[PDB]
Amino acid sequence: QALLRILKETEFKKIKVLGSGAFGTVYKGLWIPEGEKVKIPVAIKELREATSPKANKEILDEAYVMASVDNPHVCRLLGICLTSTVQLIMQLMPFGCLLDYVREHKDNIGSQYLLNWCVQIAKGMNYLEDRRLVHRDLAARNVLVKTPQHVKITDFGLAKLLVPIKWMALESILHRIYTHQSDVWSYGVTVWELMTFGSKPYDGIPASEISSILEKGERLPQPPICTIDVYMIMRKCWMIDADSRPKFRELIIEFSKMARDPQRYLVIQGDERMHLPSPTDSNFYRALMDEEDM
Amino acid sequence: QALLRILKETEFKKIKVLGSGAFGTVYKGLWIPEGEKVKIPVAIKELREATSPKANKEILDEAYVMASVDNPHVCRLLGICLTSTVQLIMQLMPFGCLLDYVREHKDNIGSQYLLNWCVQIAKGMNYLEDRRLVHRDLAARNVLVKTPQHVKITDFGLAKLLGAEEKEYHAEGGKVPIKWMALESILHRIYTHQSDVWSYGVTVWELMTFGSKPYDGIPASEISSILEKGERLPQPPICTIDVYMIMRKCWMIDADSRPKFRELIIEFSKMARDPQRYLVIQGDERMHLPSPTDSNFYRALMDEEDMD
Ligand SMILES: OCCCc1nc(-c2ccc(F)cc2)c(-c2ccnc3[nH]c(-c4ccccc4)cc23)[nH]1
Ligand SMILES: OCCCc1nc(-c2ccc(F)cc2)c(-c2ccnc3[nH]c(-c4ccccc4)cc23)[nH]1
Ligand SMILES: [Cl-]
Ligand SMILES: [Cl-]
Repeated sequence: QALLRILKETEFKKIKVLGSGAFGTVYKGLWIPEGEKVKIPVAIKELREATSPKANKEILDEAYVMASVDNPHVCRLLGICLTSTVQLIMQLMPFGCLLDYVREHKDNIGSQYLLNWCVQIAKGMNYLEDRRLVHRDLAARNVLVKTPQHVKITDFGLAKLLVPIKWMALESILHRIYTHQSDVWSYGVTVWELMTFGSKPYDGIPASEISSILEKGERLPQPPICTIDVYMIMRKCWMIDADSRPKFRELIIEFSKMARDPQRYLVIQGDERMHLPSPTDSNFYRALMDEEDM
Repeated sequence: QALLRILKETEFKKIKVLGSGAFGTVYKGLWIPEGEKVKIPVAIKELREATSPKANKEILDEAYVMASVDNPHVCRLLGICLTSTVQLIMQLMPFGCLLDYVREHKDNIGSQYLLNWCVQIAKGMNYLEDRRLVHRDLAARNVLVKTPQHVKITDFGLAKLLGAEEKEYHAEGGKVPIKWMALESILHRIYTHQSDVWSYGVTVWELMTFGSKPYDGIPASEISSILEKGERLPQPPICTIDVYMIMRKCWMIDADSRPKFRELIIEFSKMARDPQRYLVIQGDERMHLPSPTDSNFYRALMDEEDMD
């Protein structure tokens, strides 16, 4: 209601493109509150095709739901601007998306980070589940890095507004059936994405042939750094019987346990030389760019 | 201890001058975290020459205190660079200081904001008093706008850090804020919470006059004489007598009869609920506070911290 601000083209400007796709283009932007002389960095996602007035109201309705997600591991939609292209505005996450982060910091990301990112991502998903929301498009590309210690799931509602075949539960490929437990399936691909430092899933497989290899019992290979304990949890996220997959509350518990003995569950060369931020460095991050409570 | 990050010149850079005061120059800078790529905007303050140098440890000793202040209405020092100069790092506030803000928005700021800014400043000072700390240099210039709805007191502890004696107690531009100082503080270099309440008085008067220069036309060196003779800042035109009497009580010679910040909070909070009864601003009825939509937006974008 008062969670979504309707903006006007006149009061903000796009500065530089950040990322592309098809559905929308992402820009870094500047918000200029009227009557003021300050320029506030924002993230702007402008969507592909123009919409009629009645489509706009279906979008605006959904925007409100997006604007109500209040959890330190899910991005909240802050605002919206509607013309022929519609623009989504939210806080600017300067570190970008977590897929790219792990690829660029491939080998030199410690085990505490990886397992802690698994906790945060599950905590955010479990929040959506508690509110009976279903994401439909969890993947490493859809997790944003606020600070290296603080990641947020993004793009809730965008997939539900308008195909990521290699992240989808089997039931969703064959029957377009989306649930909380189908979200658990993609969560497991996402973890797999992190543990391989952003390898592409089913590399060497047509997207058209994924449902058959899944029916024949094929799953994504164990990552070299993952112990069997972690790989079994991923493998449990990909079971055919959706209801046998773990629930997010359990994944938070399980990964949290592992985050407490990180070098027992992930084997990374040089892990001992990669430590987690001190109390000092982490107060500094929070005071500067990450003041929200957790 | 861990509240104060110690930086090296390698991991941050000054990119733009934001303004110069008697204690030094503020730059917008960039922190570059180790092994990362991103550039994080920050505020950097390079301090001027400090009278009676206290090595580095005594400096760090005060920096840690400045790093300890944890309140929605006082700026915490985040880190420091000790080298050929002393460089303070804190969170960037793009709106800048409240003295510049009320001037550039003179006659377009309603009573709601003015009275709310005074509540927040007194809450800031009340916290310092509660922590047994004295600011020594409260002024409109030393209040930053985080958002128009949210102000914070800055430069805590820089007066005690740099000190600055000599003729600056007679000049009008130096480290000593004569025209904000309590008479006891001008005469005997005495600083308490109650002299802080004198500067609060003057701070509020700058707010209510939309940025006027206090005792304008009177030389700083002459201030302690006119105060001894009963002269005080005059009633701002938008102030009912209720408000002016609070200002004038802040400026009584007997520090013990001045009000205490905790009372200031309650009295300015009471006036904020009926703001047009206490400030007479023309067009006030058409100057409103922000909507919940607007504040939620500011909060989620720029201002995620606690705050009443
Ligand atoms: O990733 C999902 C689809 C792409 C995307 N869509 C969005 C999105 C934006 C506004 C909104 F209202 C809803 C969704 C983002 C995005 C969001 C916030 N901060 C951000 N920084 C960078 C960033 C920083 C540095 C280098 C490269 C990218 C992106 C982003 N990316
Ligand atoms: O008495 C002097 C008060 C000056 C001051 N000192 C500081 C200060 C900085 C670092 C530190 F460690 C301690 C104090 C600031 C300041 C702080 C944060 N953001 C800021 N933006 C602008 C700003 C923005 C736009 C246009 C003009 C000014 C200032 C500022 N201003
Ligand atoms: Cl896209
Ligand atoms: Cl200064």
